[PDB]
Amino acid sequence: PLCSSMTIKVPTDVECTINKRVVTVKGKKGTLVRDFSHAPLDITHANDTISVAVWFPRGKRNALPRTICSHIENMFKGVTYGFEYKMRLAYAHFPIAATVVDNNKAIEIRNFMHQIKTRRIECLPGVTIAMSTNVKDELILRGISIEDVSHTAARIHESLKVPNKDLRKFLDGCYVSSRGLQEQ
Amino acid sequence: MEPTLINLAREYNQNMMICRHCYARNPLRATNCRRCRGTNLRKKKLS
Amino acid sequence: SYHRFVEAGRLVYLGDGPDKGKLAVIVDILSTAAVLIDGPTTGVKRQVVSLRWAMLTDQVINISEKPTTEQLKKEIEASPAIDTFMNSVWGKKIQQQRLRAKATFEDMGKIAKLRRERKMAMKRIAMSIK
Amino acid sequence: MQKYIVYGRRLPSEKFPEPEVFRMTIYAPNEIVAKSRFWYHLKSLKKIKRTHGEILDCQHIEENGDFVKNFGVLLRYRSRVGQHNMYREVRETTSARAMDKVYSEMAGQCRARYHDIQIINVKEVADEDVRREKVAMFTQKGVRFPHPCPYVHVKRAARTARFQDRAPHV
Amino acid sequence: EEIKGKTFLPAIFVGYQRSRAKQRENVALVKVSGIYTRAETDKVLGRLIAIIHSKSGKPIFGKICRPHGNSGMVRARFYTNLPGQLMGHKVRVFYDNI
Amino acid sequence: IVIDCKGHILGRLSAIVAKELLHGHEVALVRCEKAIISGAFRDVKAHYLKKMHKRTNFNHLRGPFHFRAPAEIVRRTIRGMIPYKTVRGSDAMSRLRVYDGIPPCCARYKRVVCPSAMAYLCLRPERRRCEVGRVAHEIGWQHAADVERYEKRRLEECDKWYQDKIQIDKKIAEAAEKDAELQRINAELAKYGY
Amino acid sequence: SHRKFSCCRKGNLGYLPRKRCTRGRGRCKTFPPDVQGAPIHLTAFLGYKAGCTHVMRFIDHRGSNLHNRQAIDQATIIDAPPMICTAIIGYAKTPKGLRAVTTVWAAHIAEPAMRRFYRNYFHAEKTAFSTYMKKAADGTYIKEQLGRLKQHADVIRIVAHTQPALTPLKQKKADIMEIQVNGGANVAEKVDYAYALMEKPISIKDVFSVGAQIDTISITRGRGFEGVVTRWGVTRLPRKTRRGNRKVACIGAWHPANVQYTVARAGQMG
RNA sequence: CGGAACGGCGUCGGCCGGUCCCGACA
RNA sequence: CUUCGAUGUCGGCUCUUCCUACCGUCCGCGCGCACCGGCGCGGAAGCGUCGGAUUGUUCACCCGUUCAAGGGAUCGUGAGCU
RNA sequence: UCUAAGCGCGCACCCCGCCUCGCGCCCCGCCCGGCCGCGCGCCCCAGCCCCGUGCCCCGUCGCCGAGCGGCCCCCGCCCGGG
Repeated sequence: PLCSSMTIKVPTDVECTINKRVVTVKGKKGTLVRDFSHAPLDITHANDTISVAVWFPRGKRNALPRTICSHIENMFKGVTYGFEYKMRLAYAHFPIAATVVDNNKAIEIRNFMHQIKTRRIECLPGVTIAMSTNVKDELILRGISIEDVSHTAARIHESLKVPNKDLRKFLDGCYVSSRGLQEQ
Repeated sequence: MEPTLINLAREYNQNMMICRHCYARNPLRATNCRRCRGTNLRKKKLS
Repeated sequence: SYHRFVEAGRLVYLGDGPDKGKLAVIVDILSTAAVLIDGPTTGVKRQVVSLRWAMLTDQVINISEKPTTEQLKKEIEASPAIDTFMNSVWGKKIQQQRLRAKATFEDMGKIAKLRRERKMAMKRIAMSIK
Repeated sequence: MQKYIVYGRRLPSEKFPEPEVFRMTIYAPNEIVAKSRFWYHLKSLKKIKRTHGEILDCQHIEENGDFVKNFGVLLRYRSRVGQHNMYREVRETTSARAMDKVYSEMAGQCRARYHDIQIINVKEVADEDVRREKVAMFTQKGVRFPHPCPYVHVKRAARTARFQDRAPHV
Repeated sequence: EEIKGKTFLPAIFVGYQRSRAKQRENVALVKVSGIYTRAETDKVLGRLIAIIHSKSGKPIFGKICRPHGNSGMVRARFYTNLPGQLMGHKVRVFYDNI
Repeated sequence: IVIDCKGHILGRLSAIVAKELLHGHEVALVRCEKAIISGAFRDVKAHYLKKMHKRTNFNHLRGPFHFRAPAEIVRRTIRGMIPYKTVRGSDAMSRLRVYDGIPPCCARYKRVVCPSAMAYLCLRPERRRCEVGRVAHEIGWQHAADVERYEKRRLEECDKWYQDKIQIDKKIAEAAEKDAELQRINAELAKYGY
Repeated sequence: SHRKFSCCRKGNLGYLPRKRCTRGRGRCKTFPPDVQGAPIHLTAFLGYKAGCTHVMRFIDHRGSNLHNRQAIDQATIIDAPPMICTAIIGYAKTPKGLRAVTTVWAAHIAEPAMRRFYRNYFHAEKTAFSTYMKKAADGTYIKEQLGRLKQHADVIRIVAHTQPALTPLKQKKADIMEIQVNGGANVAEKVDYAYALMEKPISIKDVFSVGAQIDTISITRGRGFEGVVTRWGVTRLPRKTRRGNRKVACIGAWHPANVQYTVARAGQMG
């Protein structure tokens, strides 16, 4: 009899169709479909509001509905505006040098602590990197969906890792900062 | 040496918590470290 | 869970238990684990059955609060669902099941012979149309 | 299992010319088990053992099975560490089946067999005062939930001998 | 042969009735197909069942006596106890009485 | 009898198959690289890699041989439940034929799926189950891609075949107005019900 | 007790068993990767070994001890008899590894190649290929069979007869070594390269470019049943030893009561 | 999952308690 | 408890396998972690863990080295030796 | 909020390739014959799409032909030199 529901309302601009557990979401920036067949959810849509409606909630089943309605909201927010998870390269004595390579889909970062090897980051499908004139050494990662662009960010901070020496003194590295939704 | 950037970087690095049993970094406000399940043992170190 | 939900008045087929085959209206939801059933028409005396035994049938009959027996009979008679379930294909298989129930050894001999005749004919129709 | 009511008296002596009839209601599978429970309680509460008393009568009562009622049971139990007090609420048509549910839940989850539980009190409470949340949901006017295990409708497994031409659809 | 004109319902001789230690060859277990309940093994109780002895070319018959189990298996004995090579072959409950 | 082992728990199905081989029915399991072994993959792999570690220390050849490919895994599983040493068992194990995918004889045999042993039904959702294929390319079967190349092919051809069969099958019952009609009243609806 | 001081198990175990090689001569077993779209080239060739030299060469190796300094290195000369394509073999990627489809021989098999089929040539029937030669040589059976290989088999190989007469070897019986067209743009292109080469001489200069690195596979030289001291490299036991110094002292511990696969013992050393 | 002293916002329950529709400094 | 109608009995040599409660290397975190060092964990048995003086030595010591962890296998290993 | 779903990464370890052996197996050559069987949609369970069937007769009267699959048959030394 128990059920966990977090009714989320589709914005007027966005359009969503839920077939099985797969949802196709379209708006302005593009179309993103996510497969949600990893969990039990009566993801009935209807009205102007999607419903997640899990059934017979045991301990884990209470969490799934809210997560899959917050996630479905990230799909709606991304298609209207896009998440611009920007990052700022921070350097000390040796300045970090960044180049956008494959027509804004790739980055090459060098001179991290004068390390001869040049690090290479390829952007995941649906994201683009852009160097920014707005701030010194700011890189803007702009993407249609949060999972695709945020995960690009996870690779960049990880690729630039100081091998040894205490991290508190040796803080050199790129780090994600603003997570705001603006640029595609 | 950088200013606002070394503050953000400190948040990523210096700011966190370390449980003695797990010997692992944990969220700032977490009641229990994921690895050392449930322990309250905690601490961080600074410059 | 998009259709056929356990609720008040859903006509159900008790798959397992001393009542096997009988179709009765659900009267009260005792618990999620077990639900009260009572079919005056199909002679299923009211008893609490585990929900596992009940096999939900789409037909749902309108019921008054806690009908007990006297009210249920009039409700069952008034509702067209009891006849309608039999009319649908599961209902007709349910009826085919009723015929297969009274099996006699000698009858099986008559049935197997007829079954062979259908199979041989099926190859013959298959031979006829290429 | 059968909700017997047991009346008993201590054997009459000169000093206590008449004992007082003491009555208890014991839920037990068979009357012979029931009488053992009626005495064990009267041994602990009123210091009268079976040899020193005569069970005046044992009476089986059968409740009405036609309507569902919300039964709250107060049941003392023994865990490996020791004795505890508990209130378990179940919904069942007859007080014997509510007792059955309590003795399969407190024996299934709290691992105490019938012999270790002294039923402090069984009562049928109305919907407004029901305390445990599980009896609270199905107390509603219309409780619509999907079938819990439509999967278990595959009992046809033995009949098909696991040789069905195609996989079944739930 | 004596019985080449009885249609029959199939059955498989699974094994001798045998405890994990002792074995009794005086009885044989036939799992008659089409039977899934012990109560329904009564409809076949007492009927002639024949095995096609590979070596003889001749059928060794035998009769059903009592239900052997809840699943539906039935106990039956034959004119001479089956050799053991015949185990797993096909045994037929003759649909016709004779 | 040919079984589409897709979706059947290697364990549940193997029990049901050993009994029919002992009943002399000769069963062949096809699509046995699609059995789901219950449990997480990072765990159902560990217990198998343990069973590939156990090997005689005087000479690895004399001791247990471990079969990496999925077809010989579902045979080795069903072997434990067959008295393979005894001659009854030796014939039974021989009767079983295991085919990954449906490569030759099984490509046309009628296919029966067991409902009792079916994993989708047998386990509660959230149990976590791994296809024998994911374990197979992890312990060491190198032809998983070399099986995808035959399996993809068969389905593509089968789909055109099914479209063709639809027409011939429709024509089958258009002519079912003959003796098939008489035997049906006489049996199917004679209260025989079959 | 235990091993006390720690050493190593002498002798790579991958090469076990150390036995007389059953295969007649070196066998490819693995062929270079296909890399579709590469220059269309043949992967292998067969030669016969000859005496060693002492060539002197100049090393232009940046950051090296001998950079820009004359040095001498040792090379082994191999006679390369020019081979002739005698047939095209197809292989289909299959669930069981590689299964072959429609091997086609040439219209005329070469005379040294014919000798291979018979144990003795003069005192033999010489009937092999009698039906095939009549069957082909009209250039029709060859074309259709080659078409089957192209349609149903991805991997294509050239059976090649090598000529033993050109070299001093008294073999006199052609040996057949499979070569694989690799880098063909699509399955069709590889077969057409082979057909042009059907019954045609290929010399090593065509197969291997100068200055490339190549792999040498051969049945190695042997010395007969050898003692453990050379067969496995075990240290000689102290001079004063009854029953002889040259032998492993203990072939197993008591509890693993058998001889272990790795334990060193006498074997064919070659 | 031979086996403890200790731990476990792992999961289902219970006991003894305080808050809060004067809705949990506004 | 088992062996007295006898399981050859310390160590060294020699040879193989294992064990992990990891000494160096491999891995990610912690420090009283600037660096270099050092240290504290968790995963990990792949590899290396030597040459010598004295004593039968199991040890123990000392010298030197690419700095040198422990163990088991009938105190592994005598129709292998000494 | 590092995990519950989902997802990125990640050990001189592990597994595999490469490498040593290879039971069997295969395509051609010689030869070109004998023999047995008759049976195909797929995908999905919280859309399960109208379900919860079907087979239930391998002699029981089925075996022609084809089409599909299987099975079987082969194929010396002696003697010299290395």
